[PDB]
Amino acid sequence: YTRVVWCAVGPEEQKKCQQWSQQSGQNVTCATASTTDDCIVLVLKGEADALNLDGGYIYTAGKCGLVPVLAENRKSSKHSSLDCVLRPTEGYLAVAVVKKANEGLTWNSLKDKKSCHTAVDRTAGWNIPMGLIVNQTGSCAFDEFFSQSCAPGADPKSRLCALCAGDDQGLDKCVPNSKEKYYGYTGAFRCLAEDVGDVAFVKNDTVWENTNGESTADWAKNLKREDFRLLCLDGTRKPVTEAQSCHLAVAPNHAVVSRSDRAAHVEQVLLHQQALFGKNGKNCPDKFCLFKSETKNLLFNDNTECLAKLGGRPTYEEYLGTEYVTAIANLKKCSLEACA
Ligand SMILES: *[C@@H]1O[C@H](CO)[C@@H](O[C@@H]2O[C@H](CO)[C@@H](O[C@@H]3O[C@H](CO)[C@@H](O[C@H]4O[C@H](CO)[C@@H](O[C@H]5O[C@H](CO)[C@@H](O[C@H]6O[C@H](CO)[C@@H](O)[C@H](O)[C@@H]6O)[C@H](O)[C@@H]5O)[C@H](O)[C@@H]4O)[C@H](O)[C@@H]3O)[C@H](O)[C@H]2NC(C)=O)[C@H](O)[C@H]1NC(C)=O
Ligand SMILES: *[C@@H]1O[C@H](CO)[C@@H](O[C@@H]2O[C@H](CO)[C@@H](O[C@@H]3O[C@H](CO)[C@@H](O)[C@H](O)[C@@H]3O)[C@H](O)[C@H]2NC(C)=O)[C@H](O)[C@H]1NC(C)=O
Ligand SMILES: CC(=O)N[C@@H]1[C@@H](O)[C@@H](O)[C@@H](CO)O[C@@H]1O
Ligand SMILES: *[C@@H]1O[C@H](CO)[C@@H](O)[C@H](O)[C@H]1NC(C)=O
Ligand SMILES: [Fe+3]
Ligand SMILES: [Zn+2]
Ligand SMILES: [Zn+2]
Repeated sequence: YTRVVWCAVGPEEQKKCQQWSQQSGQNVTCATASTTDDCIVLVLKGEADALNLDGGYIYTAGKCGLVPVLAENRKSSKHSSLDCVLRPTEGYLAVAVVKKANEGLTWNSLKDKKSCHTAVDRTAGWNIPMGLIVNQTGSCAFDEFFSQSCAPGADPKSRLCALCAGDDQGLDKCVPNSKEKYYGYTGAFRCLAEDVGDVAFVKNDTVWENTNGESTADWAKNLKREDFRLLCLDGTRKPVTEAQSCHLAVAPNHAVVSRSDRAAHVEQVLLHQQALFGKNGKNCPDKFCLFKSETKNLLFNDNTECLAKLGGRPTYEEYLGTEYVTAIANLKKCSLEACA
């Protein structure tokens, strides 16, 4: 009853969810699907209760009647006076990142180059950059803009999946879950780091989290921030320290969604779960930490300080905001469970 079924996307999230389930005494239980879209369907059917989603997917889920419950809140400079759960959510910066050594590559010469994207339909990895490119181009032919890409979730035989690598064994190429090597913020930044693509569309935090010894992962151990540049919309290149003046847009934080008839119960349980496994929780370091997964951002982003209450009980449109909703609608003109 007072029990919540979480939806995990792919086998690595399933394994983390199982740990959470065991440690929560079954107050939380786990359903698994191969894609975020299938998880959303499980939630609509009432077979799962909730999962945490990028804004691009909140748009999808929202049209189907799901609602934002709590949002990821990361640590912050300003607003210091308030407690994390009650503090405003600032948003993250979507950026386009390249290697400094790839000189003369700018926003204006991106045509025909190779790209790395978090997943189709996600905010920084897809909706923002492709929305911008469609506008500037006057063509819905976004699948012919880059020569090759890894954009998990697109046709595996198309050039949008040509750079994706699949898992250990080459299986699951381009699936939009963490089995795909280049999936997600981390995967797309790795796609750039290994020089598979020329540009990665990720968020500001990703670059900092995987450079200068922050990550210890073999592929990122030796990465230095100075070897990277951000592409600015004015045709200029800047160091990654200048993200506030060189981003594509500001994105709404990832958030937990659920069926509206279950929102109150999901909120209640999660607030308690984070008191136990959260950043300064009774058991976090010692037994289980909800917001850690070795840089893999499983279930939640690793840089999450807490899940925060929303305030103004926003609808999904209010939560995403007018600027972003219009961007998506316009991009969606280019290309149930089709709820609206
Ligand atoms: C773009 O995104 C970046 C990445 O998030 C934003 O940078 C963060 O901004 C916030 C607020 O502006 C900074 O606030 C700090 O929060 C820190 C915790 O992350 C606190 O700093 C302590 O702990 C850090 C993490 O453990 C640690 O990292 C930083 O410092 C050293 C050297 O400078 C390096 O890493 C060390 O820590 C790791 C932990 O695993 C460890 O493995 C290493 O051996 C080091 O010990 C790293 O390079 C980084 O610079 C600090 O050492 C420090 O001990 C601090 O209390 C403060 O509240 C936050 O630190 C920034 N994050 C990082 C990682 O740099 C940036 O603001 C965004 N830009 C825009 C425009 O939005
Ligand atoms: C790609 O271009 C399209 C087409 O212009 C962009 O959509 C347009 O964006 C602006 C800014 O959000 C919208 O104007 C705003 O709308 C409200 C009411 O219309 C107004 O009060 C605001 O102050 C502002 O003027 C505009 O409506 C919208 N146009 C259409 C036809 O929907 C889109 O945002 C661009 N994509 C990206 C990623 O930049
Ligand atoms: C004041 C207020 O409600 N601000 C909200 C903020 O909390 C966050 O939900 C954001 C989502 O992108 O939308 C608004 O800015
Ligand atoms: C399980 O849920 C009940 C009801 O809130 C609570 O008393 C208990 O603390 C929960 N246990 C854990 C470990 O989450
Ligand atoms: Fe995102
Ligand atoms: Zn801006
Ligand atoms: Zn409202």
